[PDB]
Amino acid sequence: AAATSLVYDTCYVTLTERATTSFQRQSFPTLKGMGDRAFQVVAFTIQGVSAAPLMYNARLYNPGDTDSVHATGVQLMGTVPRTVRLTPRVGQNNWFFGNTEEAETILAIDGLVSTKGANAPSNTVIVTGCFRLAPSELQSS
Amino acid sequence: AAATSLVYDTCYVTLTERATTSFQRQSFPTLKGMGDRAFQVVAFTIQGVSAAPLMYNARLYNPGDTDSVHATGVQLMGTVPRTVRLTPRVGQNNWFFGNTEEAETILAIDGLVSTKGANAPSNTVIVTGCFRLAPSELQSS
Amino acid sequence: AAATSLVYDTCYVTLTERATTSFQRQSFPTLKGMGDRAFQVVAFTIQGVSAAPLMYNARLYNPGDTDSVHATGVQLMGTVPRTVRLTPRVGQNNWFFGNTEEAETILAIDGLVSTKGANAPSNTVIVTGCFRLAPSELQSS
Amino acid sequence: AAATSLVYDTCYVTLTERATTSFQRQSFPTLKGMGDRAFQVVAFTIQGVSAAPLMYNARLYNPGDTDSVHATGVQLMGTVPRTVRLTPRVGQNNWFFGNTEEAETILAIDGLVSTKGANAPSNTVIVTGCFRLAPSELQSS
Amino acid sequence: AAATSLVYDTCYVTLTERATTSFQRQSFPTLKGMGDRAFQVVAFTIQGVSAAPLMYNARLYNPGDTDSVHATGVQLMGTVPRTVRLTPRVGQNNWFFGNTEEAETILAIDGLVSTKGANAPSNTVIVTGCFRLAPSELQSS
Amino acid sequence: AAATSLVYDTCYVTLTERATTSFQRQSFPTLKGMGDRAFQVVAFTIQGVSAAPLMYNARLYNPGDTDSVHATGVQLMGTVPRTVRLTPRVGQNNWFFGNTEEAETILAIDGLVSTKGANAPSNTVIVTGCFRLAPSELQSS
Amino acid sequence: AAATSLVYDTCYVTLTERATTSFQRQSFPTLKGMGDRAFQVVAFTIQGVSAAPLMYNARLYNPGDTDSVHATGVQLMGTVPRTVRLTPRVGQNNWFFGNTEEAETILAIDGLVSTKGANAPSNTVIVTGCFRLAPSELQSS
Amino acid sequence: AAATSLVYDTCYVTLTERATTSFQRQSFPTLKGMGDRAFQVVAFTIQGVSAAPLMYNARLYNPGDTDSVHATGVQLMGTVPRTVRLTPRVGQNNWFFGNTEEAETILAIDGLVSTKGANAPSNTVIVTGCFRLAPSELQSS
Repeated sequence: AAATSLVYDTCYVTLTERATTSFQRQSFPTLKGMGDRAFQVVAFTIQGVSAAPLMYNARLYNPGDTDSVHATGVQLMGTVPRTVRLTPRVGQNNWFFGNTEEAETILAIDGLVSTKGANAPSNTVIVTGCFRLAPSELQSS
Repeated sequence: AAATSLVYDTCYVTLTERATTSFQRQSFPTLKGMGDRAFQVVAFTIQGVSAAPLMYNARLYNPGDTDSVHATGVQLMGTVPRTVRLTPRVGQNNWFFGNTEEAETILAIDGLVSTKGANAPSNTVIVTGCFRLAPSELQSS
Repeated sequence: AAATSLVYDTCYVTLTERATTSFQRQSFPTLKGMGDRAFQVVAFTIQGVSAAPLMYNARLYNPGDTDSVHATGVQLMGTVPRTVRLTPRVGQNNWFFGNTEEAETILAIDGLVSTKGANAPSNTVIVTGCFRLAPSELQSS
Repeated sequence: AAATSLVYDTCYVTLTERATTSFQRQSFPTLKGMGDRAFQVVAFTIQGVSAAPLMYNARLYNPGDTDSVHATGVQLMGTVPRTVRLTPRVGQNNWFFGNTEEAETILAIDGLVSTKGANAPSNTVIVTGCFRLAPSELQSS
Repeated sequence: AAATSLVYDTCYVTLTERATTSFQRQSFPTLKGMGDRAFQVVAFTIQGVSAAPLMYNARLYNPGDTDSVHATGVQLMGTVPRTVRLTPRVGQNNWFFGNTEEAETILAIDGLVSTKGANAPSNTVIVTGCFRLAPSELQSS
Repeated sequence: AAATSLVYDTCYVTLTERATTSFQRQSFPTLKGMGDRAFQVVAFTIQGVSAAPLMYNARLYNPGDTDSVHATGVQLMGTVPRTVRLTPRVGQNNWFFGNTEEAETILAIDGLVSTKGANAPSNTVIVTGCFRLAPSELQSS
Repeated sequence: AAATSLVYDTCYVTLTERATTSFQRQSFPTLKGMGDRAFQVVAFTIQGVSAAPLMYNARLYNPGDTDSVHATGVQLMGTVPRTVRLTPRVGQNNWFFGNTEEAETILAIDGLVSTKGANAPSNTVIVTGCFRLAPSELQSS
Repeated sequence: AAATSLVYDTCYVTLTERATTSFQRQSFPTLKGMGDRAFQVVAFTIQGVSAAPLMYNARLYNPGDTDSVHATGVQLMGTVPRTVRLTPRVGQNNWFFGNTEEAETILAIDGLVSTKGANAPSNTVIVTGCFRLAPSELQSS
């Protein structure tokens, strides 16, 4: 098969009170490492855990798009860890090119708390990304 | 059968903020006791529990290896206890000899917290090891 | 059938930092009440709950034995209650006689915390015992 | 399973004219090594060989028993090696504790020759023991 | 089979008003005869007959036990003979050694009459014992 | 069943050049012990072993018989042990009474060597006897 | 699954008259890029083409091995392209670590011509490597 | 098939009282002959015979290992010849290279006698080795 190399990477972070957190090409070790490659993503590992009531939403972004077209949906947490997977279907699948941009926004998560202007309980969310990579350009003498 | 003696031992510990914790030959009562024997391990009992959001990864090490080749994978906790088993397959199975070294690193667990430079909530993880032992050299007059 | 009377009793307690807790003949209302009877135990109801990470082990003791021969095994807790049953099989079944001893140690639980010299979170464990009793000696005129 | 560690050890010796030979806790490397542990035995490997007519009997001893209750039975030898296995059934199974006694007699073999006061031909008998061990007491902080 | 010799013996006696009657090693011809042997019992033949209303209870005793753990149960009689068999199951089966004690109490029967301080009608009870014997130690030159 | 007690005993000895060896009531521990009992035998365990070429024949004797009527048959030995069983059928079964005779000849073995007037190589033969015993006369007040 | 990222890379080269050509960690774009990672290889794509009669042999090397233990076997070419795959089986599978060595020899190909000291016809061979990679160490705060 | 040449060789020797006997690359004609080749072994032919009681144990050694990880197990002999085969399974299979070392220890046998400091009866043991050989490096012009 003319099948290419496939990849899996994980990342972990803390949410915040009034902000969205961006996972860029550079947030994923393997992808960020090369700095000049074409990649695409198919599915996601998302595990969450909150010390106290807290919500999150992982908006996925398509290449060259002003705004996101897909929603993980608002989630809660609690002690027990909660896992949600987000997989795009044909058409929400366009290719990303982070070779020309030092900074690009793939996927990100806005946080959220019900009580107005109140700080988010200590919590940790870990998201793992499954990427498909186009062949490393073999150097052509 | 020329089958040898098999063994099971348990151990419990607390994680830390910026550190990896090593379980050496001496961390397991039965194994550590003899001080001069050849052993091998097949499977593991790993139970975890955190008072608040906390992560762990149990890297397994092969004999005479500079770096580990296998990953339990990043985990979360929460109140409820979480159990993960790590079993090596052929080739990740080499034999250990702690007879010549007072200190040897079998398996260990790095801890981890999402929030930069923040201390790990009180938590306890207990790992149980299933070891296979070569016959006690019968003294030969 | 020459079947005798069978009994069921429950008891609840708190663990401690550096200590084992003994459940004696007198810890069980029905058994302790008579003060002069022969009893035997077959199975156990053990429910646990910890406010924060904490471990326990219920060692079972056989009659006229210096040391215990069976292990419930190290356990964790968390909010959700955890239940473990310990049932002895032939040979771990010998009869107890608390008639001649004011104090006798049937079963007990050592507590345990991972962090060196740290106090146990508030927690409550309840153990229920299923006992078999020999006939009340009918008074013989 | 709450299954414990199981063990296998071998030992070899020469018989004598008017004497019984005792295999104590210390006769078995693994068992003798710890010096403070509870063990039990289930089955035995017994191979024999005599340069000339000679008999043996392996009496098995139960814990805290003045005299043995089971008999391998008188055996002969000859060149060809002869193997007999002795396995106790429920009730002949009590647990041994060699932790408090430096010297304890588990199993032993009296030798025997038909001709009055005549020395035993050169011969070697090897007995292998299959032991079940209770968990190494995990140190409890 | 390494099967040993098995034995059957019978004995007969009269009950009494305020007393228990003990059947010791010496109460059974075959067993009492040797005076230095290890025996065990499996089942019993117990036939009774009373000239007038009278009760009996055959308590069975285990080796090295302060008190009995099993009860034939209170019985009546009448003219017709009544037979009851008492067979111990695993655990109520321990071995007896009457070699070191001139007097040892195996099984016994307390008598009993309903009417306070009244004498027992003339009556005869016969109990037969089925014993298992360990091999006669073959003299070892 | 009105079934009586059955018994099993073993004995070992050395053969000789020009002689027959007699196993009398007193040669069997259990039987010899009582000194006043009626017994009968059904089958035999006969194991042999010779350091060098040697023959044996176990003639069985019936009660009150001048001469034996049955023949084990001439046997050889060699290193490997050889076992032969001799079981009498109806009519070769008469009962023995050693109560009135201090010395009585049950079964015996003549030895034998091919070379005229030459001594028998060192060798040991062990014969085990299976006896049926009539009830111990219960003492009759 | 705890399945890791897998990779595929291709490379092309010219053979020589009296020499072996080494493909090191740095010969494969993806692998060479990171410069500090653990990888393993399972199967190979090897296509060859010679302008005139020429032979090649791809010896595979195991980690920390003085000499190669496996042989693609001598091959010929001709115009038509010839493809051979080399896949190691358990035991020829050890892991490679090129993190500590700038230069390491994975696999290589010696060339070969039948005619003594004659130059190799112009020819091109392309080998593609299928590698398995251990997770990128997630940075642990 | 790219199948290589396989080999079979035999060797015979005498044991000793207090010593282990080493079979090195040079102990096997075919293997020793080349002096510069890579070989591996799969199974063994081991026949033994002792004039009098004697024991042996064939410990197998893996490449670049301080100590052996597998045990043939203690054996007896006697006149009749006894044969035991030792075959390593994946992981106990590493390759040997005796090309760089004049002397290397593959497999060896310690002898053994039950009676303290007593000499071993005359005896002969013959071991046959089944080896797998990597291709003879075809000279490459």
